Amino acid sequence: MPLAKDLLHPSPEEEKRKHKKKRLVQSPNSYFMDVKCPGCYKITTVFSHAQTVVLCVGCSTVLCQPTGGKARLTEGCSFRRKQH
Amino acid sequence: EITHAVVIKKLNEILQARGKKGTDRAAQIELLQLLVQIASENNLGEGVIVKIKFNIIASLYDYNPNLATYMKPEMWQKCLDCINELMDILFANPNIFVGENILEESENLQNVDQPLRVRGCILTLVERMDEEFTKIMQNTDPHSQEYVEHLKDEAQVCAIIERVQRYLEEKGTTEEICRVYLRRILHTYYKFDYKAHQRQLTPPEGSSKSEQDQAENEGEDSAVLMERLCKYIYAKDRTDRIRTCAILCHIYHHALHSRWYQARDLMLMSHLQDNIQHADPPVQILYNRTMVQLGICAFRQGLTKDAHNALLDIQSSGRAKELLGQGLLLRSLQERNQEQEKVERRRQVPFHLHINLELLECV
Amino acid sequence: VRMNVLADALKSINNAEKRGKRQVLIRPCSKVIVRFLTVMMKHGYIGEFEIIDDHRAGKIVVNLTGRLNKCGVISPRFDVQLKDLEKWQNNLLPSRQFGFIVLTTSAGIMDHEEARRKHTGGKILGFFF
Amino acid sequence: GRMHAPGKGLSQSALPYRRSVPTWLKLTSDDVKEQIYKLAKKGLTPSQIGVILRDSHGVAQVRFVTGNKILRILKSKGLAPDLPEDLYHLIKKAVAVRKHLERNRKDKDAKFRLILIESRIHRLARYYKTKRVLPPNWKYESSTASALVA
RNA sequence: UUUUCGGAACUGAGGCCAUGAUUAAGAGGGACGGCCGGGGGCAUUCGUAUUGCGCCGCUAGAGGUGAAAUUCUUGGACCGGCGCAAGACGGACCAGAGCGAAAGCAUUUGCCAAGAAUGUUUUCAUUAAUCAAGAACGAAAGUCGGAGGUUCGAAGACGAUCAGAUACCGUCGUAGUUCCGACCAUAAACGAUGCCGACUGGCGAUGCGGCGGCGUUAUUCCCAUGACCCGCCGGGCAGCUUC
RNA sequence: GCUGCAGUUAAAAAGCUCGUAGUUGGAUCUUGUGGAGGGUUCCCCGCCCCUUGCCUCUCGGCGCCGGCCCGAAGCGUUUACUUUGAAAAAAU
Repeated sequence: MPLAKDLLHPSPEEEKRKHKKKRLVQSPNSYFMDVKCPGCYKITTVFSHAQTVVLCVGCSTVLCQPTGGKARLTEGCSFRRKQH
Repeated sequence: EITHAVVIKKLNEILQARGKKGTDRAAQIELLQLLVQIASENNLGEGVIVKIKFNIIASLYDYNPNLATYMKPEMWQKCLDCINELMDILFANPNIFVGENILEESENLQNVDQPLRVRGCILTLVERMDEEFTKIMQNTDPHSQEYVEHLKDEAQVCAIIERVQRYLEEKGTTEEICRVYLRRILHTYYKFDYKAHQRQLTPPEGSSKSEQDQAENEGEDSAVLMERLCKYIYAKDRTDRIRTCAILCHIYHHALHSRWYQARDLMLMSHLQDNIQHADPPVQILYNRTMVQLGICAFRQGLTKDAHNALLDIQSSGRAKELLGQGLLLRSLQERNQEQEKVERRRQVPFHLHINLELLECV
Repeated sequence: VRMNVLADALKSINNAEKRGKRQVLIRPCSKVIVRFLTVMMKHGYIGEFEIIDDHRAGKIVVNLTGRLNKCGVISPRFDVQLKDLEKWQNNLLPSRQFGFIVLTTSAGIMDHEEARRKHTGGKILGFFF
Repeated sequence: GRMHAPGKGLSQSALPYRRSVPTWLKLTSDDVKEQIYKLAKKGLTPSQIGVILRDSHGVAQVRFVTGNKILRILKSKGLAPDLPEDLYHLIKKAVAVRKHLERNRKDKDAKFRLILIESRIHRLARYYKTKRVLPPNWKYESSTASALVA
């Protein structure tokens, strides 16, 4: 920090670097995504930090496994974020 | 020591451990296999243990860690043993566990939301296994002995799905169970000129003629019965990429099992080319596959003009190897994709269903 | 724990002024802080300021001009009467010619020179010079 | 910092500024209430209903689709329990340490940690008794505690 | 004499109100997920070494000190070999490294209950901070009642040194040193530095969890995941530098 | 030492942790144009939405050719604070 940097207009690379609670206004790092699998093809919605072992509407035994951070998908056809 | 430790808590305490990182993977089969073995006792062992008989065959598929890898032969044997062990119990009584309620013997598993859709799990467990057999047959060298040793299962998948007729309770035969007799024709639609005449030119009068035999001697008549009867029920689905596909398999029946005209008939009734250009590549396989037979059958009748008219479209470019799904990553200065190539190597037809390219070019 | 928010706001400005920084960030915001800042701004000791909405009490960014020698808080909000106000400005101010005590009164938050014109007492909040 | 440990870690959730439902969400207020009523029949506590709904369905915050917090939704149908979520889990933890100490009287760390759990039960019951969630005659007792969770 | 009408009160149907719940703390509690550590209790298991005993070999010294002497030895000490027994202890790896409220905590494997940090668009909604009275834990030494006793060793008996030597140095040795059950409440119990919260410069490392990335290496043929390498964010034991 | 002291080494932080009384405790729920005194917007009247916040009597004077108006009263959720009245020997 120099003597004169203005605090009202952080650049997006200054804001994306810092902790979620310490930004100028708060925002989560997590997201919603839509997920699809082989053998049965009814698309479903998942949260990227899931704690549940998700079962799809296609009745496959595991869609994803839980983990200490992001959940990992069982080689499913999509990891696509929803926009909003 | 007591039955309702066994049939509830001793099940659910392990049955929830499906996908967690702290899972044994082998014991998820074997401890359900003990719960099916420990079943000599009355008011259990003739009946409700069928729930574990379902959940154990569901647990067999997951020893293989991911969906793109094929099942090993040494475990695959148990799937063809154990799907039949389930089906042969459906013979014994007209009454339901793991679905609707009719009798209240020491369980009430009909607390499930819209519970009859649990009964469709028998259809998904066989549909999930018919598709896996293709994954065996794509993954051994066709120029070798092992390929022919793995074709010895292609009758056994038919011997399973043909059993889904005499023993069936869903709503009759006409709600959505009719999937099993699209799965039925997917093992007869290709079957070739010599084999299609085994009851017709190979001695027709010499074979046995009882109702025990006539179920088989119907042969290719089942392949027009299953063209026509259930079109009204398949009209339930709005998905163009499923709805359009059936007719382009069906024409391949008439083209080999009957006269050449009856193939061009069902084709030029239907006008599907602009629709399959809106549909995806695994539907387009059937359009290009069937259209080449409409040319090969024209040559087999001697009408060289309509043979040239049909075959010239496919022969307009050196694409036939990529239309089989087996193209080289490089063969000119053009080729620059790599993200998409492994998707198509997962989405192509098995070896023994290939028509020969030297034959095609000679015709 | 945080027992008082106005003491944080003034200690944060006072440390930034002594380092020579041109801006400072105050968090949490309060109705008392916005009314205290306005009295310093009206007398010419700080520049203009902007408030950020975040759905959790909010934040303020303030612009500094280098004129401020000190600002501070008296922690127990003692009552004052017009007869005793002379003793407080004799204790807290650097000269009779400049600097201000800030009071809260039933006529509002205000400068100790305005409380004499309005003939009113109140409770002490702080001071600046 | 934590009330009975020297630690002062920072981990918590952070909600977005935008309270609105997103345009892609297919669910509607009264169908979300019926899914809540079905999950309550299985004996799931309010903290478990919100994770099943977040992980496997589109609803990130039930309070933004339906204008009420989910313990109120269960209480208005009489589906909520009498003893509240956190006081139930604290009392369930204290009976496990007491079953350990009957055979392991040399474990002086377990003796110390039991004082820190039961003094946290007393602090939380004193709060609920002033807001009329519990009777004025309610009392935790080391002999009775096993009967509170049966 | 009876209605009317006013005052008091139990009680029924019914439409009106935008009909009635502030937010979600870089405050606190509780759930959930995958990990992490000489953290605690019970059982189990291994390793040399030190002392004692049996049998075999060979010959005159061995121990101990600044130098000696007490002591041990031709029915053979010390030294070399093979085998047995008992009680104590966990080297090297071991670091300005980790865990615990502090005192303290290091062979293997299993069983029981507990916990910090991190991840989280879970949940309750002010439940909090610091504390007279009162309460749990608290090195070593010491006291009472049982069991064991290898090594070391207050008191004590002796050999030296010296003016003396009730000491420092040497040989022997009681209580104790180890385990179980009760007591005791102290220490240079130390960062000689109460706890909670906010703000104010720079730099390279290190242990734990998470996030991103080009290569090398290992298992199966990819993918996933382990060992390494380059950055970022929490919170931890510390270091160098600056008017 | 309230204003106003000190506790690494000069005298001095309980060995360590819990805890009742005592002291202390986060954010939030109605404003700008017009006129007087004074300035070149703010303190008194009347207003975007409420200005004593309501209300309708009855014993009791006002305004006018019965009826309708404007000063009491029910009173504004309860207190601290502040400003103003009243009432408190002389001598010092």
